[PDB]
Amino acid sequence: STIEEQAKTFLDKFNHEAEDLFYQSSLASWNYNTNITEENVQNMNNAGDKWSAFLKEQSTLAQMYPLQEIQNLTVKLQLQALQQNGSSVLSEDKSKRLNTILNTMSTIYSTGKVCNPDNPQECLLLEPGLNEIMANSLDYNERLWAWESWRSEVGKQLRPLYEEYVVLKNEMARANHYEDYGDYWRGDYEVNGVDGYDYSRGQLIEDVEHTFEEIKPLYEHLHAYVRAKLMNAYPSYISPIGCLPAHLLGDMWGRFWTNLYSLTVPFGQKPNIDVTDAMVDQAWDAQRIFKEAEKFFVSVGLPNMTQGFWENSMLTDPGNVQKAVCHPTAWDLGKGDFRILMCTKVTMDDFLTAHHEMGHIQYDMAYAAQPFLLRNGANEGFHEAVGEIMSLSAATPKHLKSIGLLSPDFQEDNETEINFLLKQALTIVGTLPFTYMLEKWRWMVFKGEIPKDQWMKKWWEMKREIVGVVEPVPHDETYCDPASLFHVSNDYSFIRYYTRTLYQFQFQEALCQAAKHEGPLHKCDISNSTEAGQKLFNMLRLGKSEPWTLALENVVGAKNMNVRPLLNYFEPLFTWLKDQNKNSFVGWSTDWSPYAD
Amino acid sequence: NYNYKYRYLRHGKLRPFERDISNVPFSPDGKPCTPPALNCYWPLNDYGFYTTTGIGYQPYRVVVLSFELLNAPATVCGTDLIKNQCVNFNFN
Repeated sequence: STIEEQAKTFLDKFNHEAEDLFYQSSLASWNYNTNITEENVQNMNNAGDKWSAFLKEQSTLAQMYPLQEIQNLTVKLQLQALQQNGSSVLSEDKSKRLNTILNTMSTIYSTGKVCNPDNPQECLLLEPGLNEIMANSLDYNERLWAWESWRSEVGKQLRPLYEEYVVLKNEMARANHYEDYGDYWRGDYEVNGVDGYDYSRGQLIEDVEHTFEEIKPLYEHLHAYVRAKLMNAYPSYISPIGCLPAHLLGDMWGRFWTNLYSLTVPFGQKPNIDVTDAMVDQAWDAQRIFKEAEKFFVSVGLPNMTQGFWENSMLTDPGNVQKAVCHPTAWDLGKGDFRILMCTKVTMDDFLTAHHEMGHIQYDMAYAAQPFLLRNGANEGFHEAVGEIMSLSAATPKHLKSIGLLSPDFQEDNETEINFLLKQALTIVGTLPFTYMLEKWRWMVFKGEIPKDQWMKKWWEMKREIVGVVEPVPHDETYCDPASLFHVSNDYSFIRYYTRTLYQFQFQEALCQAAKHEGPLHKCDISNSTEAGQKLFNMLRLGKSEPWTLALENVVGAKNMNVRPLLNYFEPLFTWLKDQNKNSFVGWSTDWSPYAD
Repeated sequence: NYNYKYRYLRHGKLRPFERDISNVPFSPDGKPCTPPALNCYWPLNDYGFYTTTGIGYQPYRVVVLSFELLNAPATVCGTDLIKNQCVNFNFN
């Protein structure tokens, strides 16, 4: 009949053929990342190559239809996904060269190890070993050695690959009618044809800088506080007015700073909200942790998973006989087959991670009615946000107080209140200028605002100015520690965690409005209050058929990111920070350096 | 087990008890095709049963117990013995 109906007919042919193929592809990926065998690595991408040729095949077969003749937004947004030309639109030499550069970076970022300069037998890779030395070790030389050697073995090899990668990938993104590959990120946030809920691409840089300008004083006070407590931790190693060295920040770069909390604790003589030891001492296994998380998901109004989850998922690490990756990943294999792969230990971090990935699967089960490429987030930034909602609500003292942990005659006084505030605040506050700086850096490098012979120089100057982080030993352009970062070398964005961090507390204040919580946000447990889970479900199931501005306005009432709810979560803690930073310098200085002192 | 296929392309609904067997190349206004022609694909596809999947994607066998009413004498219709009591009958 009309072109709209045969667009629907052909697109339904596409999804109904695509579903079994994507199901076999995701099964290939599951049976690879649950038992690493050579049959699994060969058959993993074979059902992936079968799928990737199918998609560019049907992309070529769908573009012949008229894009600007379809009235329905719902199937024109289907056409926007299939008429996305992808990364195969180049010269066939440079497309495979870009794919091989990405794979070479992915190999040498993960296979790389550090070695003792006098002993070529003590060699250590990233996870474990270096994520354990960089977090809780107290030796200055050992943290600096692991820190610098992780940059000195692989980042020197990762620099020419990223050097070619930026030009090849921005050539692809310009071929796809974008400014750069950062603009390719922002084009996912772009929505078209909705008349009021739409999105321009420069708004992301605009609005990230908008909220960042008021993260700057909050982050400034908390950075001054954790600088003073690292002065309590590391004598004669950190200047009080200056920045912080990146080998003392808990992680390899400066992204997560929650590991500082054990040495940046406010009140060292109060019972900690972290109930990991209470989870071990009350004798839980992996199954009881996931059942308790499922109990909270029932408490907020959300159902259980499919039977395939509790039937087939790897809820426990099998060990040496069956090796498996131990990243907690929410697997969405298609055909309603929903799993979580996690080498589960008995930890409140693992309990909140059970909440996190079960919230990811909950997001998936909400969009289970959507068609195929619509079965994703509205943006890339609400998937991790919805995952983090149940972890933020399931970390409160009221929550763990009546879980069975954290004895229920516990005082909600301001001491342990500001303790739990500052524990979550090291995370939330340390992740924002690193994400701002990293995405601004990649927008600079992908657009071309940093010249390619000054990546590492402007990198650490942005760490010193924006993040307030010095490098302890100097860095020429032989390195590329951004290419020695995880989310950069493997062709991914990172601004979804920035948007996550804002819209998280937005959604949390909106759900605690639904929960009818009265004080500040941290005491709010949304368990037994189905209004919060229902208000989450008001946005949880629409997906990409409507814009993420619409799903954001359904819950918190806006079309844009905002610095207010995070600051309202930190505001009594901000009064506490003002109470604490009177005896330290408020700020950071880019002229300090632990190699130039 | 993809071997139970569903017919999903036909012009219009099925009639009372219509048993559609004929497999024709389908285009949404007739127009005799042969695949892989444009808007010319099959009216049949595979279910996609694996036991690993969700509950509604598991294979269920359905009998329809179809009623047609009294077009011939009684075909299917449907009281233990009592002893030493004044009972009523209807034997064979």
